[PDB]
Amino acid sequence: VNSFSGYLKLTDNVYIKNADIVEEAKKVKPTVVVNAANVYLKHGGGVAGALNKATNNAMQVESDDYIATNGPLKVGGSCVLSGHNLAKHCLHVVGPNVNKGEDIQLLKSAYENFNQHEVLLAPLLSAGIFGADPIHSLRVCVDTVRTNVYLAVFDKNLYDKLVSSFL
Ligand SMILES: O=C(O)Cc1noc2ccccc12
Repeated sequence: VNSFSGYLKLTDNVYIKNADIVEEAKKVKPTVVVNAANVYLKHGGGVAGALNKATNNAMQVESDDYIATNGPLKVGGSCVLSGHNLAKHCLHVVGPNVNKGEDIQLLKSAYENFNQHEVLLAPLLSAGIFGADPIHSLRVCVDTVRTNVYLAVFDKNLYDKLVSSFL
């Protein structure tokens, strides 16, 4: 038994809810929140801009130190940093950005990072401002992630569409 409430169960391990991921993290304080990061950890908008704003820019300060030491992530890769006031940890995961012409096949690699964590609160990777088809992102999530994932869909009509079209 964990602290997540109100989710629709899609599979043995994947759950979904229409939610603002910033408000859900603040309420639950999960072990792991996933950020929809870019390779530079520049948290300007979408999930990253919203998560970073909720940390009063502390996420960006920590991220800039990480990049100054390590250089950029890979598309499909991740790093674990502080969750600040939102979570114990933040798993910054880079899905491909369709708008940058990045290979959609890297979405599966991105979701494989979730398997290193028993339970996660997450967005649909490459959805929203990343430009991928969110229905595809949910299919890759279900077919890739084996650990327990609680998905936060920001858009209502998208949430209702994801549910109603789920195989
Ligand atoms: O609903 C999401 O979580 C991201 C998203 N994916 O696609 C959308 C379209 C409009 C607004 C938001 C979105």
